Amino acid sequence: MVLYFIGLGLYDERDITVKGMEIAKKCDYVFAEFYTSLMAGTTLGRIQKLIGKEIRVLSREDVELNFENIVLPLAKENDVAFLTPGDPLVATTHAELRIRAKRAGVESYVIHAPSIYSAVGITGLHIYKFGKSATVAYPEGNWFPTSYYDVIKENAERGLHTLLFLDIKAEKRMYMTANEAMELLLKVEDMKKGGVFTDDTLVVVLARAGSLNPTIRAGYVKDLIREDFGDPPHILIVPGKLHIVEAEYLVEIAGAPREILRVNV
Amino acid sequence: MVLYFIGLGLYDERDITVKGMEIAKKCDYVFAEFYTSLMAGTTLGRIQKLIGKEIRVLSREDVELNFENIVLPLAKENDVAFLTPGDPLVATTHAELRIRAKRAGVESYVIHAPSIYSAVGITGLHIYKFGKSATVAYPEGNWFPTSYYDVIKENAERGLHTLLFLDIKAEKRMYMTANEAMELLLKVEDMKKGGVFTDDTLVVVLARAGSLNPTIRAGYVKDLIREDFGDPPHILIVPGKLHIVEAEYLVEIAGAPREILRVNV
Ligand SMILES: Nc1ncnc2c1ncn2[C@@H]1O[C@H](CSCC[C@H](N)C(=O)O)[C@@H](O)[C@H]1O
Repeated sequence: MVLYFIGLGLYDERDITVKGMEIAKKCDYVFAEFYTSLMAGTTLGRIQKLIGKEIRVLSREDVELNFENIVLPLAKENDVAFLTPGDPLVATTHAELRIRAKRAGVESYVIHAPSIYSAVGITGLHIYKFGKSATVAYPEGNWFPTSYYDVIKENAERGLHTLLFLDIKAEKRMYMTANEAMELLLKVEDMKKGGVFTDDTLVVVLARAGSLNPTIRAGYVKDLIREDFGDPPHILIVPGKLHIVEAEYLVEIAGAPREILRVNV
Repeated sequence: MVLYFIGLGLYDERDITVKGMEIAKKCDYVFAEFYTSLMAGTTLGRIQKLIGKEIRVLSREDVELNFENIVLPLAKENDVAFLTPGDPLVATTHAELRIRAKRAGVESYVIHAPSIYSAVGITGLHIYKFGKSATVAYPEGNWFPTSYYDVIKENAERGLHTLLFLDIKAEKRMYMTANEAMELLLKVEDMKKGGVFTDDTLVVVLARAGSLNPTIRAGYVKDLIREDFGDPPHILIVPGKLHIVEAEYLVEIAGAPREILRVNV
């Protein structure tokens, strides 16, 4: 009669918390979703071996349309686990799955795990200075979305950092790179002429957060746009005016040019 | 030859990530600090038992003034770990310690852990809608901090949620409750009179995130200001304009007034 929402963390099968691992191990049934994101540093087989359980993967449709027909029935008389990359309920639509559980007379509990929202602290940027967050989406057909650009403008206008999630095609395992995102942003700048993102804009790139060897780079677009940040996933950040302490960390830890100590502080 | 910053998580010792546990288990020396936050569900003994190592707890002074004299010296000839609650680089100034490690010729790595910054997702509020964050600090003598009031104001004008970290005096064992935070906010409201925080302001309280049964409550200040949310730590949130799905969750899961379902578009 219990449903556990368990986060898998940032990168590999060891990014789950001990609490999450032990509880998933005691569950009769274990489901997981990999449509909101992926666990780039591991595989389903590796996650299965860690918790010692068979894992049934669920598609977006399985969850959004039939969660109550696939997961909740079993959770009525057994202990069930629902695994998701990152931290549970940070997805966006998953929170309402708890309401579904309620309607079904099922108890649900949340087992947290690291999320990129907090992991970006490794960039040396103060977490309290982050403003509204956004996602850079791939244009397609006649659709050219640009709202993420206005988000940067509004944040930077208030001296706030902007965390930009990059588009991902989970099912096809396709990731948008920090490079492509910068190209897209420059293209949007050229159309809106707001002076929000140019070759001179200072940006931070965080790749493979959760890994023991993530790529943390900071510098001006003109210099990073064609740099190789390694394998995905990549996270792009457009900082607001920096506190000297933030800048010194980007210089010392992220290889930022000394120039930022006088231009972006 | 290495220093590891390892987060212990939100509430108890099992909130550490498996990665963090495995690494800690093999370190020669393990240091820790328990002043940046409160882990209400465990003890030093249990953490020690989990990683099978003796842990030396440091004070804020030990860290801020003598980190390079107490910890770094040992990291030059051994594998050393530094443990902190939640995520080590979120709402703390520990990032700067990585610069000290560098200047001492010590390589450092960061192992993330569940953080309150992302755990707020359990309140049902969209995490991308959060704006600048702030801290509600205890007034000291004639000094009465009020900047957090302005943060709320700014976010609300943009319709963004505001995450308010609550103060903590570890050595004095003082942990600010959401009730005290609200009292302080009302006082600041009387002084500035900006109509930012009143008895009619909707608020969300999250207490002891990470435990299996955290306290999740939403409602008008007038009704929550005298409510018992249980033992600390507590965190206060002032939502901006709500999306219908956020309202439904607050009502269904956090016992908020049904009237908030009638949003003003
Ligand atoms: N489990 C928990 N539940 C509610 N609030 C919490 C919490 N853990 C931390 N906080 C909040 O955050 C403050 C400490 S700020 C340090 C936060 C830490 N690095 C992290 O990543 O979580 C506390 O005073 C409290 O207001």
